[PDB]
Amino acid sequence: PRIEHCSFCSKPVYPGKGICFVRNDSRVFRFCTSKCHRNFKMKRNPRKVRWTKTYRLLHNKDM
Amino acid sequence: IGNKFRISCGLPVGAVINCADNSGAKSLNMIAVKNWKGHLNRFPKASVGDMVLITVGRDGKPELRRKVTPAVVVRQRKVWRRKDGVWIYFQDNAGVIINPKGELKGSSITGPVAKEAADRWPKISTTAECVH
Amino acid sequence: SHRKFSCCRKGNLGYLPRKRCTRGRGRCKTFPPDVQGAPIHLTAFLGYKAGCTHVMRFIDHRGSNLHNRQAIDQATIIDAPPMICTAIIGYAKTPKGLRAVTTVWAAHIAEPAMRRFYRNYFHAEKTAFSTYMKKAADGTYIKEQLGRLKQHADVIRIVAHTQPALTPLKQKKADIMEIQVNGGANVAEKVDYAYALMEKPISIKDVFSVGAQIDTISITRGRGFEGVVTRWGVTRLPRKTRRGNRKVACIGAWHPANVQYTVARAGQMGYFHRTDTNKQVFMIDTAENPRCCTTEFDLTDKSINPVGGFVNYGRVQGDFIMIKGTCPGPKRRPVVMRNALLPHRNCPPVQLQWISTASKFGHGIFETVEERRQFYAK
RNA sequence: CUUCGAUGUCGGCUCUUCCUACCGUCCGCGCGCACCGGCGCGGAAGCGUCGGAUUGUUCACCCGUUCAAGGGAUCGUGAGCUGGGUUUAGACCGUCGUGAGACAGGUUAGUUUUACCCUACUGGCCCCGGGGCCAGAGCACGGCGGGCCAGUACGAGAGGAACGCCCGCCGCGGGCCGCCAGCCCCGCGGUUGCCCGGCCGGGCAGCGCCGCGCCGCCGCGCCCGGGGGCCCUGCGCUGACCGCCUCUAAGCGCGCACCCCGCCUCGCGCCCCGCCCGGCCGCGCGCCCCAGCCCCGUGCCCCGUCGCCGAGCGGCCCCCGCCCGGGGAGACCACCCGGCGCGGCGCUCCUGUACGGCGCAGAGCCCUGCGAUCGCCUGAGGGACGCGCCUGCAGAGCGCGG
RNA sequence: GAAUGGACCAACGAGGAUCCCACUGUCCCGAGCCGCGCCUCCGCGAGCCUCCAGCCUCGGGAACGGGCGAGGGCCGGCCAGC
RNA sequence: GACCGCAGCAGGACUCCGGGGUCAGCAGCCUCUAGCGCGGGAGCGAACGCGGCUCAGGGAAGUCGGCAAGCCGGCUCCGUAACCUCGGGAAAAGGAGUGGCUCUGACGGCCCGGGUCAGAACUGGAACGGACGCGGGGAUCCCGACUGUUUACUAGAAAC
Repeated sequence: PRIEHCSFCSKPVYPGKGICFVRNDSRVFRFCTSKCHRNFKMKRNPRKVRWTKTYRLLHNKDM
Repeated sequence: IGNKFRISCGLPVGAVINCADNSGAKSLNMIAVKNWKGHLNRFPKASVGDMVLITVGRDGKPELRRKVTPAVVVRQRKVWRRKDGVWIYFQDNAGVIINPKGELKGSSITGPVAKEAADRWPKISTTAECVH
Repeated sequence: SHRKFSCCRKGNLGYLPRKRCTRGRGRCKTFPPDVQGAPIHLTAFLGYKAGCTHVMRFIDHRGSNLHNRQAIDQATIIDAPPMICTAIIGYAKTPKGLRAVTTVWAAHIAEPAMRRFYRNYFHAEKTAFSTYMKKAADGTYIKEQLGRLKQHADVIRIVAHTQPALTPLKQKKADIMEIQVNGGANVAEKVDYAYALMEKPISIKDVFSVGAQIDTISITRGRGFEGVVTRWGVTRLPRKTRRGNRKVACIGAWHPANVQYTVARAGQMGYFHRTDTNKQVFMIDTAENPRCCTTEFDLTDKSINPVGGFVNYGRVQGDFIMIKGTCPGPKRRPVVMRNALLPHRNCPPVQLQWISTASKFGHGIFETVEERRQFYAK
């Protein structure tokens, strides 16, 4: 199906699941889960949470 | 214009919404919503794309304040569900001052504007930079 | 004096008395209009709620903003283990009202149906239809009784039993329903059609078609003794009130001297027979097919089972019917589906672009175990 | 006229019913009604009559909006509440009194007693099969816009309809949890003080605090809500009395958001079937019509008073367990299901990478020592009340009643 | 209205008003969740009240009846609420 | 723990001795010593109460009144207005920092002591008064200058 990924988590949001935030910079931020969103709204870094593909990239575990 | 699908109403009366247009008003206080029948004890409610009767806050230019003005809410902080299943929310709650005829009182609409607001009001749609 | 500000009553008095349903399962009560001119069709079928899901759909509703546009809706899967007919009941239309004119039972009644007859099968003496089996078996007696129905009956019904072995629940005893036979040119044809279905399985696919709308009947989810604020919808009074704010304040005037039945009072909320109506049948298929719920866009086999199993329900091994939105009742509860009595005229046509087999247990992102295995790989 | 060995007193909040002397919506009808809009009637009480600023306000008034009638219920509604008003004892001020004191003048501070009874109401119970059926009782969809129609009828223009269909929406109602919010029973991670010698792993601070969080419940989310019958006011039809005329006096058609039924919520009882299939009772049928009444005006007249055979119809009676364990169910019960459960293993999900070992990581310091941390083994480990299975123990009372 | 004291407010004040920023279930509009009661059991066990009796509608009556006149409902025995 | 209130009455009774840690603390929060397990227990986990938490978006629109709750708060360092009886206002308002580790300076006595105050690095999901303790703030108006006192048991006041 048509699929989008979390702007933070980088996991494919399945159709009908997730919340999209329109930032004041006119950028849509698609979020898979409430956890994906809460981490972003606390500005906690994506690259210090291991489950995120960003940290998977930094470890070079998944890139 | 057209028929508006119901969206969750996130801004009750007494809400203060930002101005998204260069009219010279900074903060708009929602006095009421157009087309509201009431139930005992129920404050009027409003959502993206709905005309709201607002008053300009003291921060606004003197000419704008001390009079009721019509406006359309274009951004809502509360998340709402579109028929396709998309749940969308905005960083801030904002509105643009517009006559019921549909003439904007402002040259430009700054920031993102909701698709629902843009379809219902034609002038907002051309002016808005982005319709996310 | 007067209420001063006009406010409506809270609650439907039609749904009073709000008591736990004494009838065991949701009963069909009234059945669809006979018509007297259609291929003979059974009008109902029992189901067990299996779960709910998301269905991507393409809308062809002309005149609506959704025309030529996609949508996602709540679906409700009703597990449908195939039912088997065990008897035929005929009803004369009498001045007093429809009254039975005798029923002819099957020569061989299945153990699930017999299990319904007893409270404890193991400790019972299994003495059910013992002399009946001897009276029939030859089957001459069954035909003679069926002939009595042909002359003395005007409304024909088929008794049917669900087999709960092919359903994840532990009911073990069968559920019996009188499914009406409607549409045949004449009563003699109706009972002839019934004899062909006797002691043989009926499947939802035969009873209901995709695109039709059905009325779902079941006992609602029970909340126990509830307060007036939850049960009837009243306001929680000002928080500066002594003795509580979760109570209707005044329950009547001086006169009438008695509390009226209108006034909201605290009691049992839940376990109420309710009939929902005109829920469109999105898809009828069997879970045995690996590609039963596949669509062109996903390109995966996609069986109806979510990853990890339906929640509070299980295998849904056999056929299933999917209804638009919701039906009354919790998961694992019998729900009688009946052909609509008043269908919605302007309903769109159902074309499902995608179905969700993502695990409903937790939040799912993978629609197959292989898909989740591929992501976690090493 | 009743009440003082006391019926708590104003207005609100909350909730429920009732009235029509009708504001809009519905149906006709008249205008000094072209359209639009107004206005006046008759029927009509289903639905709506809202959000707010001052005031204790009822009122009043003003602002908004789908533009917003008026009233009854011990001036509905205090073991329902509030105490704002009022209305005791404290205190000022103004006026009046020689004074104590007064005020139908203002100002502030000032306890809100008790239901366990009886009725009523709301649910729940008082052992008896499966399917059902219908007495009675409840009752529920209404309003508002848009798209067409059409800038068309209509009007000199300005303006400006409508039926029909199609879409929405708001209020209400009944559900539901797939999403998305909320929420966490003992899940995982962070962290502060203290204590268990430190590390690990814990406790205590009455869930120390925190960040997520499943099953479940929930609303802010979602599904759902299309109908018949007689008819009112009346509008018409054939048609008189009253050669005409005439909606009426017989006769006749249409017809209201009202009404009544349907669907729906309950349901005493009854029906059919099963296991059985046995007893008890009673003896009695034309039809229509009244301005043809087709031969009327009779008859029965004896349920014991001698009738009780049988057959035939029609009635009537007789049946139908718990405890116990779970749960989709629950105050208790009841309900629904039952050789359950316990605890494992897979699956899926929650949290976020376990202890420990390793490194030339590490700011530096100092001797091979120290070190908050960081990377790898590790999307790890830990947990689970959802699923699938038994691979282990088990699990169906000659317990009680019929 | 001028020591029946007048005007005057720095600083104070569990003194009496009005408004603003902030903040929040005060409210829209309620929802979930702990503990403890409640409920059920085991053991203990009162108080208060009490002509009698405890269903209604209307009528007449010390003008507002449970009882009286006329209807219309109603096995009896209990629980949790109210 | 036996007094006094009818009780083995969350009622009231005057002294004396007063350890450790966190701390400015005799505060709160845990503890050593010493005391000790209180007019009883089991279940269930309804409504409703009673205490306690959390709540999307809005925020007083609620109400007679922002009642109740929520905010704020420790320390250091900036930055502090009108007004004033020049003492105050003032903690005004309005901000910034705060943890752990690894160091480097200060400060005495005559190689021996203090553990407070600075200044760094480095590290951590964008965290640190991490519990606890602990002002929300401003603008006015009226009375009474003030600290005091007051109807034991419905007025704590502008009254005395």
